[PDB]
Amino acid sequence: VCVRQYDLTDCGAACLSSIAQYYGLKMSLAKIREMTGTDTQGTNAYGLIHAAKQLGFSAKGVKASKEDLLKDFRLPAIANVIVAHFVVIYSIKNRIITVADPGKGIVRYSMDDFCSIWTGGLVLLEPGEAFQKGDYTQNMMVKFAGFLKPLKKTVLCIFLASLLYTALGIAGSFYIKFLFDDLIKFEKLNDLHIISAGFAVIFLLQIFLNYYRSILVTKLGMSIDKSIMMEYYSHVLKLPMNFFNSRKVGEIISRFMDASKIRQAISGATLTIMIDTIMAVIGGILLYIQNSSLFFISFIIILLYGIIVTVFNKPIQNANRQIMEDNAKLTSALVESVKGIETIKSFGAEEQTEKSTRDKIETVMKSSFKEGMLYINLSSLTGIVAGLGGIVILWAGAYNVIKGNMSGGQLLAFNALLAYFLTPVKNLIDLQPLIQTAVVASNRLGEILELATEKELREDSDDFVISLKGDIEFRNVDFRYGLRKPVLKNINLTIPKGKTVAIVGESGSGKTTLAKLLMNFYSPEKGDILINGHSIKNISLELIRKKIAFVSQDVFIFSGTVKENLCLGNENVDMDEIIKAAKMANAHDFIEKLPLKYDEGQKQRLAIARALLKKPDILILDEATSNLDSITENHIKDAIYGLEDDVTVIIIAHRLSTIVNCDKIYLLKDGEIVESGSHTELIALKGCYFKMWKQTE
Amino acid sequence: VCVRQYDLTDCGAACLSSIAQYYGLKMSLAKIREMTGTDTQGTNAYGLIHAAKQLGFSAKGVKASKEDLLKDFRLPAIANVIVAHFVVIYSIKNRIITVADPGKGIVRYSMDDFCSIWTGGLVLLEPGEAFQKGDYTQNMMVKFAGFLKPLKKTVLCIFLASLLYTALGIAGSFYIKFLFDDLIKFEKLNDLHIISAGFAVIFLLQIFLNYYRSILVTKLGMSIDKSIMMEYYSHVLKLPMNFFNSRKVGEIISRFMDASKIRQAISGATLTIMIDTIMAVIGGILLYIQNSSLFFISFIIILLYGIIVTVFNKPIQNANRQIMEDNAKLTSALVESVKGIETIKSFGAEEQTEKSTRDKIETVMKSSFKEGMLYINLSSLTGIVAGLGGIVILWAGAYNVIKGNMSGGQLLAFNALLAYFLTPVKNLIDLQPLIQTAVVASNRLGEILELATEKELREDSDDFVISLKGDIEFRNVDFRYGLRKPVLKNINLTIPKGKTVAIVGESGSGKTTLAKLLMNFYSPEKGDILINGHSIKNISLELIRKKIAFVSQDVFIFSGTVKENLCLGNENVDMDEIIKAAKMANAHDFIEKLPLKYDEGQKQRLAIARALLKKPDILILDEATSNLDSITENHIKDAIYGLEDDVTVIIIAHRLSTIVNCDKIYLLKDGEIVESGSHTELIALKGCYFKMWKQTE
Ligand SMILES: Nc1ncnc2c1ncn2[C@@H]1O[C@H](COP(=O)(O)OP(=O)(O)O)[C@@H](O)[C@H]1O
Ligand SMILES: Nc1ncnc2c1ncn2[C@@H]1O[C@H](COP(=O)(O)OP(=O)(O)O)[C@@H](O)[C@H]1O
Ligand SMILES: [Mg+2]
Ligand SMILES: [Mg+2]
Repeated sequence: VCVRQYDLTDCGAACLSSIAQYYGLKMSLAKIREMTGTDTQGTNAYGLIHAAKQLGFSAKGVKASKEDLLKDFRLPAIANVIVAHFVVIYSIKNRIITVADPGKGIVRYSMDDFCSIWTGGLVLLEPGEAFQKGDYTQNMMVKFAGFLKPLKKTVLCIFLASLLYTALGIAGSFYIKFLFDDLIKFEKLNDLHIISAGFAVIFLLQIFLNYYRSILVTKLGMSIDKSIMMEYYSHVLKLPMNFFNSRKVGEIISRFMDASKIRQAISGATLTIMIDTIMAVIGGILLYIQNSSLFFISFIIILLYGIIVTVFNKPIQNANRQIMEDNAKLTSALVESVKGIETIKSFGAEEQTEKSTRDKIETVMKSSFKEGMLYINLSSLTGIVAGLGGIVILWAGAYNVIKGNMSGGQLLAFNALLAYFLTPVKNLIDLQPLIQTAVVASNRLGEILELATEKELREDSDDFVISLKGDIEFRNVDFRYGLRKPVLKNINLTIPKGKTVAIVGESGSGKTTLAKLLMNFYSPEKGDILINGHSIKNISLELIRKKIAFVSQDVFIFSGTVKENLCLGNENVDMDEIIKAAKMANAHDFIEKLPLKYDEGQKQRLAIARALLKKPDILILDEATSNLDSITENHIKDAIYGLEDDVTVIIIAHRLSTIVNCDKIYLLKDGEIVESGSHTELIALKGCYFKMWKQTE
Repeated sequence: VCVRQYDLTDCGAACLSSIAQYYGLKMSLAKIREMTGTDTQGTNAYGLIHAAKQLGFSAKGVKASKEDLLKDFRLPAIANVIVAHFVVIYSIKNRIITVADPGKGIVRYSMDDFCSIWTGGLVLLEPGEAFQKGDYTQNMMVKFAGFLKPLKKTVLCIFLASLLYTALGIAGSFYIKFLFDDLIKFEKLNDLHIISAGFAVIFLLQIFLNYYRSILVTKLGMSIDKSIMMEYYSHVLKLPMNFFNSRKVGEIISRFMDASKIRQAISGATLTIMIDTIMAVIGGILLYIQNSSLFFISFIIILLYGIIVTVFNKPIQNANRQIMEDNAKLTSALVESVKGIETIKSFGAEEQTEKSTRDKIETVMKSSFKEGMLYINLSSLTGIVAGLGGIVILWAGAYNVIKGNMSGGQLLAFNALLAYFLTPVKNLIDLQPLIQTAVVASNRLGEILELATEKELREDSDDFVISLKGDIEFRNVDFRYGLRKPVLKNINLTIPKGKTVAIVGESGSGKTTLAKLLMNFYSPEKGDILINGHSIKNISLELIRKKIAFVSQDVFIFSGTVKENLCLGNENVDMDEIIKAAKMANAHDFIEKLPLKYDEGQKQRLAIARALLKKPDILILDEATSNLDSITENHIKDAIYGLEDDVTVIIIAHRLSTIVNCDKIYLLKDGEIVESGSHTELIALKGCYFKMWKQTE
């Protein structure tokens, strides 16, 4: 078993899923990727072992060389290679090895190239006692096909239109039979004109029916695609924060074209399967009515066509993958050569780059020629089959007319019905490329939809609490981004109400993450956060996001009106508080100076303006005031100092001299606090804080 | 004139070129884009007026109002607009205006909407006395077709194959005529078998010829594509430095897809025009031999098909452009929403973003349904034409058979030849959305090809200058990045030969820019650079880059072997030189530790190792020792202090305390040196240097 990887960072998750499927436990790849703690850089070593231990495998890690591979080990094992890429071995045969990488699939390698590419790192697994076999996944194609239930009247008006269109086409095919058998032979003119007019009318009706059906199909496809995309986006916006920072932007954006492929499947394949099977049944019945031998020839033709189509469909996909890889490599080389043009030019080495790029463009050409050869061979074989079958059908029809089994224009009518019967069947046959990528996209999109949401991850919510008014107590708290190095170790503190507090430290100390946990982004793996005697996990999640304002060092303004920006989370406000906050946060003058009306420093002041407009109980500013001018600095200082309604205010800063006038100062050096107290006490109490104060002046 | 913009940042150049073409002066768009001084941020009014004045126009800039638009003045003018875009107005008629924008084309606007979008800035253009007209452009389709001149045996080996394929198909299309006219009527069996076998053999020969022709066509296309892309890349890697920093990477990479489109034009259109012309001439002659009225009916059918194809081809292109724009807007919205999820989650506004995304998705769906309706109308009209024409042809053939003008199977033979004649003409008609998208791509790719490179812009080389050792003189020099504000104003320096020099200053002063001018990158418009008594512009450019080493503020390392990255310029280097270069800048221990032996701090030390491997006359390094620790700092400092062979060394730093022991220290404060001298001499003379030293300690 070799499960194809969906992205470029889930190689280890794919390998672990393959091992689990081999051992009889099939589960969603998204759940495994979340369990391995995979980040944008991938799971280095520890994620696979931890996830296997959680799943019941007796995981272990060992560094082995070519000598260890000779003796023995368990057949399912993950081997680290350097081509964020892991490869799983399966067996050791006579001087050959087999590997099923997510990138390519089940392939075979020799020992020498293996040790050339396989890094000594090795992971061994073995199922434990708690390894109950099961199938913890759902057929996603059925789930997305369930979207057709509301659209059960547009589908019906499409099936009936298809039935009537095919009936009209079959009825109109017999024009050539009526021409030669009765009209031409007996020299009828008025009947000729009447019958020709009738068949023209039939064809016009056919065209109008096709127009109606195409309009309905387009509308249904658009509706289904929009529904799937909106569902995916609405579920994405609800996912926890550990889902976003562990994935790239493109990793989340690709699911829109995945949904487009899903629509291409459901709108097209589901309808055309029934349409083509019923039309093919009608066509085969009619062909058998006309003549049995010619129908058998047609059946042989279509069987050969299908066999050839699939047989050449597989390597065409392989060659397309190869040419895509080569084109990606060439584009990367071009990017590297263009974005570093300065050093290339200031060496006289332009001639070398031309040869280096030619050696890759030639590789791209030689990899495209393989796909061209496959396409040419497939087209030649299909053309041979179709043309020779048509010629043989004409031959057999002529022979049968000679023997008087049929009569003249019956052969031409059979040719028309042959086209009308072979086109639907070949359209049904050449659907495997569409349905395969459709299933791939459906699984890829439905993996995310099974992820737990923020609201349901909460254990419970309190009712009688209305505000976060209470001392902020921090017991022994531990936090680590995924399975990486720890950041929070033994941080213990107490923030009183209504008193401004400044936390100061250097870059990388773990202050922004502390603010993150302060407002329920991520969770502390150890300890608890107490507010007014109540834990942060036992209160309403939406309440925390409503009574806590947060302004970071990377603030931004969305591409929209300023009124929306200042009321991003609030929908019912009046302009009085908006104007007050604009004056309060030193932003009304900026907007008035700006053209029009209320319809990096500017972005920052807008950020504190909206944060204060939120009117919270806790107001957090991490690296915000340092990007303003001195006049704005002191204005913001005295403005945030004179805040009513007993609002707790926290400023995290990297410059000591910027903020001086708080009641209590916290300092964090290496994932922990060393000193805590007022600036007057901090100067008297000799410590690291005094050293940084001296070095900063 | 509304010539399309080939880049997203060259709108102003496009309007200027449109004005010039409307006034009778046509020239390449790349020449105007480099002439206007267009940058990555786009052009402004000053660039437009400067370029127009240099071209001979009496350009001017003025700010107008709504009432000014009502007044009569020079109608052809460029009007600024913020969506910062540029649109040229052509006429202001009675309560209506006419404009032409490169983004869309030529459109009309209303006074209210224009005044809402049009910025007050306005540029007026008028030809001067010396405005001799000209056409400084080449028909670049012919130049790219000239790539077929050496490959003329393959073309002659494809035309003959096409002729033989045509003859075989035409001969084999008479099988149905032979069946019904004589064979079926007279009840011949052995003759039937023989004739059918002969026609099957003819068809097999046709298939083999098609296979051979396809192979040849694929090979020809691959060769043409490779040659064109190689020529374009080799020309690009020679252009001056101002070309790369005035463009985006994608704006230089998309030319490869442009070359692919060019190949699709040359390989497909040029061959198929002749092939289908001969095929259609023969088919039409044969049809006229069979019957005249049916041939006229076929001609009318193909005329209707062509008319419909063009008439619906234009708005299909318009709708495709609109839907592409809507998709770009939607994906930008998704990216900006998903890369700023922190504030969205900590504001409670998950629902609002869903509403905005759904609105944009609905807009995209509507813009896609427009094109769907266009396609459906085109397909329905084409199907009506084809089917009704086939029915009419059958009707007319039956009537002719009744009237004794033709006979039976001749009508079926006419149908076969009718297909064989209509398919080529209806495939040549479908060539319209190939030539347009090929000519635009050819112009876009080939405007670059005529840009003058570094070598031709050089004034004159020298013969007796072999070494750059000597005094470096910087007379009063001016330097502006294109047409922006000046940076280099009055920098006059004297660097003694073989003496280490340190240059210090603030960020954005122009230290790296000065280093760039030193290596002949760009050119000072006023002033000169003197090397040991000789101007820099009088030396061969290959000599300067071969004798000056650069260590930039951000060295990049191209993927590959470290031996190749150290021998980037010279391909003939011994091992011991590499060893001593690695030992020259603390590189041997790091490289020997890596896998095998020789195949940010590490990369930058690698860059310095390469720099001393260049064994130059002048060695310039900026921000080269900052990332290394104090041990490596002092080691490299003592290593570079005691250099031999009279090597001039310039070290540019922003930290004053990093470098102390250079002979002379230069300070860059604001486009001017405030003092020059040794460390001890400059501190005694109170000034800027002492102030910054005291403020940094
Ligand atoms: N998305 C992430 N993935 C992995 N590690 C992270 C991520 N974000 C932050 N970290 C790590 O956690 C630490 C958090 O420190 P931070 O709070 O940013 O310090 P400061 O507040 O002084 O900037 C950083 O040192 C960083 O290495
Ligand atoms: N590649 C470039 N293209 C155009 N302008 C530039 C470029 N690099 C720098 N500049 C401009 O030149 C000025 C001087 O920058 P400089 O002192 O060279 O920066 P640094 O020393 O950090 O390289 C800057 O204000 C900047 O706007
Ligand atoms: Mg931070
Ligand atoms: Mg610099």
